[PDB]
Amino acid sequence: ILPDSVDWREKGCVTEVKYQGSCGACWAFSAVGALEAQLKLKTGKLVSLSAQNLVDCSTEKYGNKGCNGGFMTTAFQYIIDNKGIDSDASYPYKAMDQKCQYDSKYRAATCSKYTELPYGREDVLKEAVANKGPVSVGVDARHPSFFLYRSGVYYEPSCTQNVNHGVLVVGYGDLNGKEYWLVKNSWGHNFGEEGYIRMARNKGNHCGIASFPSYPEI
Ligand SMILES: *C(#N)C1([N]C(=O)[C]([C][Si]([C])([C])[C])[N]C(=O)N2[C][C]O[C][C]2)[C][C]S(=O)(=O)[C][C]1
Repeated sequence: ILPDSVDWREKGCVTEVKYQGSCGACWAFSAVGALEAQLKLKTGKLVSLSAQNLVDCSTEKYGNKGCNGGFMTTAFQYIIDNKGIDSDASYPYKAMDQKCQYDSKYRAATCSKYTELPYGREDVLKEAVANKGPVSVGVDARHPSFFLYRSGVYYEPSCTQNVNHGVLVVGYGDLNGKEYWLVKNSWGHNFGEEGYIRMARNKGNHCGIASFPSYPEI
């Protein structure tokens, strides 16, 4: 039995909304966001993790291209292999590709593994968000409506399952009969509902939100 609605922000596991700027680091922010929640659950401290650390270090060997794109899963594996990721405070985001400057003396979190959910199963995604924590996902944000989104439950007739933008599901619920996923974006606090966007849930894997979900564990 799963709760009808969930919002991890109420549980203190979600940091402030970040602004990626002109650097395509959505994948990095999605990844640190998921781990930030696990760090809170494990240690009791809420700490923004270094997305820059990922942009700069989880590079070619992980199939990532810094400001030109990357994967949340391989980002998680990097943290695992690297035996750590620095805090955002010690390794600030500059919205540009830099030489890897990771240092274990600034480590703020570790990762032991990650789990990729089965393709397109929103019911499995719901279970993971309710019982595990925020889940990193990819969505189709290629449409004008996404950029122009301001409030309510987002539904785009032209959306596809071909995802291109990494975000973080921090909860779910329903708005007057319209079910949705509560999504934390990395386009600053001025985008959508102060950094967040509620996307159609249980509407045939709308915009591929349940296409490639994954979450890390400490
Ligand atoms: C973000 N910001 C952009 N996207 C990505 O990083 C996506 C994330 Si997913 C589809 C959920 C794995 N990844 C890529 O675009 N990759 C291409 C390069 O190799 C790694 C994966 C940044 C790139 S973008 O401007 O094309 C869209 C937004």
